[PDB]
Amino acid sequence: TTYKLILNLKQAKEEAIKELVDAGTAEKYFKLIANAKTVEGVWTLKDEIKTFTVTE
Repeated sequence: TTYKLILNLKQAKEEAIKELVDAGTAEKYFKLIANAKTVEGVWTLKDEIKTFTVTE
């Protein structure tokens, strides 16, 4: 996006936020991932939000 290419964890912070809002989750996740310095930590944690192992 934009002229230059921006790099930031934010992209991942939204990744979880989007998945979290779409399904019953725990805000603590988007806050935990957004705190991660590496995106791989946010995109992975967010993946857990999409599966959540079991449903309730």
